[PDB]
Amino acid sequence: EDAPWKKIQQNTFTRWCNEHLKCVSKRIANLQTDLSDGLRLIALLEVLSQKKMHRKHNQRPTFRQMQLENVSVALEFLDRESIKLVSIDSKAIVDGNLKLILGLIWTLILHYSISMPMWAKKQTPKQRLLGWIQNKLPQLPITNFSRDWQSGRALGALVDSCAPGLCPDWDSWDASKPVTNAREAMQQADDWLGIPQVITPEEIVDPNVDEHSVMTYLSQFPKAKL
Repeated sequence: EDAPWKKIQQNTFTRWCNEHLKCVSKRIANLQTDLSDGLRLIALLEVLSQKKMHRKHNQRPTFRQMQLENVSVALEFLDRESIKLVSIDSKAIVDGNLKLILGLIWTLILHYSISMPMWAKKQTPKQRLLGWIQNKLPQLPITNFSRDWQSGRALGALVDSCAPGLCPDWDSWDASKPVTNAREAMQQADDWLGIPQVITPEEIVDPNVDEHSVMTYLSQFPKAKL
């Protein structure tokens, strides 16, 4: 983690998180520290499930035993809801294990933002979303969530697919201007489709952008049932 690209998933997951907590008045500044007492994790779970937790929690969790109980309430909720998790336990969150915490948020995005608004038992959520984009853009070979998006042009194309007239000249856009294109597209999706910029233009056309960051951004397109 010298290289500035390794930070993209973290940036993007965190903006994803804030987007869902912005109306219950919380925000994360640092995912490694700001979920450790369990309170913001609970705020997030409640907004995404549109439910309330099954039992009470420690509203003022001054010491670690209380923070572990809080986190164990988020985690049981998730068992209760049938969201399987990747090697997650309470101490992982309270102790600030960043790789496990990034993985938890990904499990959430994958479930709430991709798997749940798409209804295909033998169809993976990566596959559902791939298929949704391919259906909006039948004239583009769309096979991945990285290199296909690097020029900015598939973005123009998807946004215009969704609201024709927003990026009508996408196919004449200069692929040597990947940031300019990305920004033009993603602003038009911001302004006219409601799609927030949880990944930045610079980040989305980065040579080493990870697919999970890009899926996070794109998954907002059909959860907004376009």
